[PDB]
Amino acid sequence: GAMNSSNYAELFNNDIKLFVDDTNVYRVTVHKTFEGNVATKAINGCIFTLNPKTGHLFLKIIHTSVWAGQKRLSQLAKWKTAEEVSALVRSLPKEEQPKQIIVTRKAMLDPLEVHMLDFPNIAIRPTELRLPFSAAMSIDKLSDVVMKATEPQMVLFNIYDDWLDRISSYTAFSRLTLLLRALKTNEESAKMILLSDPTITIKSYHLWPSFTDEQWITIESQMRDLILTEYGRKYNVNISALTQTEIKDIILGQN
Amino acid sequence: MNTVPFTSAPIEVTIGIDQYSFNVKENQPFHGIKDIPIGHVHVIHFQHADNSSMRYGYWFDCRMGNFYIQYDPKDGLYKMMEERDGAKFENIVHNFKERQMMVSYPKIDEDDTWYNLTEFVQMDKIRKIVRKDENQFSYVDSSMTTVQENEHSLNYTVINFKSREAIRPGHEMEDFLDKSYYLNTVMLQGIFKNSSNYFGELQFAFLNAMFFGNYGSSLQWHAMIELICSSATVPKHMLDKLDEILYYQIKTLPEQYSDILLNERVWNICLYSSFQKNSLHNTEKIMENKYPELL
Repeated sequence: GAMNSSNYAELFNNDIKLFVDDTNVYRVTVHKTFEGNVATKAINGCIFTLNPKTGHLFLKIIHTSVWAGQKRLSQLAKWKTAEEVSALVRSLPKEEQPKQIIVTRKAMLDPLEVHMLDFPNIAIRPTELRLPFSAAMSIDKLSDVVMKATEPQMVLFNIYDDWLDRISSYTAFSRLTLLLRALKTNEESAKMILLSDPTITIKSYHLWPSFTDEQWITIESQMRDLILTEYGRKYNVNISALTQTEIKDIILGQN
Repeated sequence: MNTVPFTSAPIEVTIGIDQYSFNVKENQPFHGIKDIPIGHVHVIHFQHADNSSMRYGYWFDCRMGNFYIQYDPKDGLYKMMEERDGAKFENIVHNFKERQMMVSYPKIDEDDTWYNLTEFVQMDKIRKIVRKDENQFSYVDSSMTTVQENEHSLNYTVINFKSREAIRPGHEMEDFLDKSYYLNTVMLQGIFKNSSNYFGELQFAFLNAMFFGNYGSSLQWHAMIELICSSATVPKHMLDKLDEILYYQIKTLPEQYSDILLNERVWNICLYSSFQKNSLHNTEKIMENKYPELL
C-alpha cells in the first residue's frame, strides 16, 4: 500500500514537487432548456496545485469566461488545466520550478506532458492514490474566493496554516489528507467536528481552526473515526480490526 | 526476366528471394536464381545452420545492373557483387549450359503481391534508411537496430507524438488530437517531400520487420500508419491508397509472427476510433477474417 510505496515516501524528500488536481476546474449547476433535455450552466472552478512540502496552494480560479465560445468543455478542462499549470511553471524562477508534477487523475498526463514539452527535465507522473483533493471546495474560504471571482485570477494559500512551526511536512500533509477525506466522506459530520467548539476560532488569515497540539490529536481521532466507520459500513467490518497501514491506505485512497 | 547467378555455393545455406525460400545443402551444386520478374526491387537473404547466427541479405534492383552472389571465405558470408562488363556477366549466366542447377522464381501471373508490397519501395528510399555505400545494392541483417532503438543502423524518420516537432506551441490540444499539421506540414511537405516517399519508408519498415525480425521496424510501421489515421486532413490520393497497402501487408504477414508483428492498440485505434477509420474498408475485412483475436 501507500506505506510501502517508494513513490509516496518521495513527496517528503528535499526535491520540489507539485500535486495537480483538475477535478474542480469544470463545474456546473443542472437545469433544463426549452427542449426538455438536461442543461448545464458552468460556475467558477479552480485548479488545485499544491506543494505538499510547504503547504503552498496555487489556486488558479477558473472563471466561467474561459469557457465562452468553447465546446466539449469536459475534454477542454483538462487541456486548460495543463495550459495554466505550464504557465505557472514558466512564471516561476528556475530553481523554484518542480522537478516533478504528480497528477491526481491519469487523464491529465497527456495534456500536461504536451504542454510541458519546453521543460524536458520536469517529470510528469500519475499516482495510485485516490487523494481527496476534490473536497477542496468544502473549505469555505476556498469556495468563497472561487465563487466571488469576476475574472481569471491566481490566489496563493498556505493550506497548512501555521502548523509547520510545530510539526513536519509529512505530519501536515497527513493532517490535510485526513481533513479532506473526512469532508469528502460526509461534509456535515466533518464540519460538526471542526466547529463543535466555537471558542476555537478559525483565524481570518487561516483555513482551519487554531487547535492546540493537544486538541489536534482529538480532532484527528474523530476525523479518523468518521472515515473508518463509513468504510466499515461499506464492507461490514469493525474499525478496531483495521491495521495502521490499512487505515493509511483508506485515508490516502490506495487503489 | 533476370538471373542472379551464384559464382560459388560452397557453404550450406537457406536462401530467401522475396517471399520465397529454399535450401542449398553441403556439397549440393547450385548456380543461382532465374526467371526473376524484373520488377523494381527485390530482397535476397541468407541463413546458415546455426540458428543463433544472423539472417543477412541485400535489397537490389535488376534494372540498375548485373548482380550476382559469391561466397566470401574471409568474412564468411554470401556477398552480392556487380558485373559491369555485360559480356563477362553473360558468360557467368550461361556458364555450364545444361549442367546449371538453378532455382526458378515462381510465375506470378496473378500474384501481384510482391509488386503491391513494394509499390513505393525504390532503392533511393532504401538508401535513405540504410546508408548508401559504393554499391548499387544495400546490405541489411537481423542484428541491425534503429537509431530510435539505439537511444549498421536503420535510419528511419523518427515519429514522436509528444515532441516539439509534432506540436506547434500554442496549438497543444489541436495538434495532439488532430495530427494533420505533423503529417502534412512536417512530414509530407518538410521531410518526405511527397506521399510516395512516405509510403516507401512505411512499406520498407514492414518488410524489414517481416524479413529481418527487427522490432524497431515494426514500431516505425505502426507509427506511420497511426500518424495518417489520426489526422483529420489527409490528401485523398493517400487515403485511397493506404487501405490497399495495409491489406497486402496483413495478407502476407507470417501468421506465426502475428503476435509480435501486430500492435493491438494501434489497430483498434485506426480501425474503430481514428478520423480515417472508414478509409480502411478491406483492411478491416481481412483483419476480422484472419486476426479476429486482435480486435
